[PDB]
Amino acid sequence: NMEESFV
Amino acid sequence: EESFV
Amino acid sequence: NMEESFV
Amino acid sequence: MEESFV
Amino acid sequence: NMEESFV
Amino acid sequence: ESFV
Amino acid sequence: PDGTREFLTFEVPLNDSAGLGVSVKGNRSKEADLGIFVKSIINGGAASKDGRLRVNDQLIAVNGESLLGKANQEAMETLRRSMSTERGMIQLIVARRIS
Amino acid sequence: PDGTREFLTFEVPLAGLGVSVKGNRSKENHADLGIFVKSIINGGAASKDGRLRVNDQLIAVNGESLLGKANQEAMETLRRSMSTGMIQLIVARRIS
Amino acid sequence: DGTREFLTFEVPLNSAGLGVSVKGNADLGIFVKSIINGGAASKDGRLRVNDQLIAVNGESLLGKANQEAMETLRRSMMIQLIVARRIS
Amino acid sequence: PDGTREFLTFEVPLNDLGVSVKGNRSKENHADLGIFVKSIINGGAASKDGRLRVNDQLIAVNGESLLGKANQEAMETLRRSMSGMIQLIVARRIS
Amino acid sequence: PDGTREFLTFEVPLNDAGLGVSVKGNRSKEDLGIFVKSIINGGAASKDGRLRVNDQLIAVNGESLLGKANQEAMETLRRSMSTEGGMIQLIVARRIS
Amino acid sequence: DGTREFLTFEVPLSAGLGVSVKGNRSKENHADLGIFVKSIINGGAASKDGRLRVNDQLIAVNGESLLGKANQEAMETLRRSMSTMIQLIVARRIS
Repeated sequence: NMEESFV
Repeated sequence: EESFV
Repeated sequence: NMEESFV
Repeated sequence: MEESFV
Repeated sequence: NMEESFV
Repeated sequence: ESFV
Repeated sequence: PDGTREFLTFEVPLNDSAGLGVSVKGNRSKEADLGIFVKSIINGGAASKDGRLRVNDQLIAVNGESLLGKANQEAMETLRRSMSTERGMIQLIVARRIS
Repeated sequence: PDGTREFLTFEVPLAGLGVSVKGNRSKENHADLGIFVKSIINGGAASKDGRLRVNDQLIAVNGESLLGKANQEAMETLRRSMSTGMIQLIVARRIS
Repeated sequence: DGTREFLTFEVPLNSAGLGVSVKGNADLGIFVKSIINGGAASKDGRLRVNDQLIAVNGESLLGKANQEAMETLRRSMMIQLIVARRIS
Repeated sequence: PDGTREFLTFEVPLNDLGVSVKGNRSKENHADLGIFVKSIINGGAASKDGRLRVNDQLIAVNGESLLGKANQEAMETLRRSMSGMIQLIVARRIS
Repeated sequence: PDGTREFLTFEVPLNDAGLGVSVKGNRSKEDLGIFVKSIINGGAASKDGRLRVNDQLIAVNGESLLGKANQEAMETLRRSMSTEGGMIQLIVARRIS
Repeated sequence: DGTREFLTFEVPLSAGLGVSVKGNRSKENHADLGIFVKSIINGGAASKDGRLRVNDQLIAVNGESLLGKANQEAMETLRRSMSTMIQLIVARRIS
């Protein structure tokens, strides 16, 4: 599944 | 104690 | 006694 | 009766 | 300032 | 302010 | 005390020993000493003639001498002591319910 | 005069308080009654403040009681407490 | 802070304290700042914010400074309170 | 009345469950306590997976809490939430 | 303290007035939750023994205190305690030793 | 498949967390597992704070649960909750 970087 | 005065 | 089996 | 001002 | 209670 |  | 109370003060005159002419009782927590309270006012007594003192008034002070920090026994003593005059007049402070 | 009295307290800002006070005595009964406001000087601190009234009994000044004392001692205590711009009064005032 | 009248009432306990915060105040006195809900004072209902504490079980404060008065109060902890409360 | 519990979560796979659960109630305090694992049927999905234990309290199933509810409603919610893999939240005694 | 906490639950019996604890909101700089400040000796919580000072109250009989602010959370707590006018399910968060 | 316990901590606020998170799915059971910390970016808020750890499952943010939903929705909820100090609830292995 997707990965999201949360900067 | 119930007293006169 | 309220039982709930799932088999 | 020693009236004073204060 | 404060915030306190008894329960 | 102090508690008592 | 028994309710919320207010402080009142008045002078009571005396005669040739008789005292105030009242019975007082120490009051205590059923479940701490609460103070000295007027239980009854004897008709013809100094307090009766004067008319201001009432049943259930808490005695707070006598000629300026507080009864408050004391225990019922000591307070009672202090009160009796404060009565003699070797004419005469006691300045009372009482606490009386307003609600 | 003494009648039956209740206790009130107020702070008076600040010549002094601007009042005359007098001891009261019962001739018969040989008894000092206390220190009472006799008059309030118009324009004085007490006058401006408006709460103090004639025939109020002075009971305490900045926490120094005047009760238990005799009129002379009480008067002294009062003057002493005034020498050392806010005076905390406790007065006794008639309700009957 | 206007004209005040003196009131006295007994506050029951049980354990927990009175359940109030008090604040000082030229030095004036000790005043109820807040009454902690559920506390002994709260249950009893008679003590109010801005009441000045005048005496506790017969121990006057008043004559004292805020520091000493606060001390005396803590030391003195059913409580007999004398408070001064505004009417005007 | 006795017991402190900690909250744990794990996923249990299915043959894409084998467990009995019971309500607990306190006689004297007239109170439902929750749904608790009574037994784990050997060979069941739960048994194969190995993480669920008897006396675990069921707290949530695929995100659906059982908590504010009564034993009856909670049981319902649980069965409903069974319609691949079940995400359990349990409360397990540590003391 | 700003450290790591785990969630525990236990049931506390009543009717021996209440739990017998004081609780305080915590805030920092810019808040943090409701925490047990003290436990009144002889209180229901004291007798039971499991609740501790500095425990964060997370939920009461299933009513969460999370997501709320200290004011609202405190309210929710008092509301949830007016059971009578005898058993509270607490969820607390306690720091890991 | 492992057993996890729930932990909570506050992380102060790169006015974001400074983490990458990834959804996990089970191939064989056709099932979303949750959102998990993949990396914690050095210098980030999370890094400075030190408490969040790789492979922690994100369970809730300021009280907003991420559980009862799919990886897509959960990820959304997380991003949403950061746009508007973060209180994290995570699930961390004991296994």
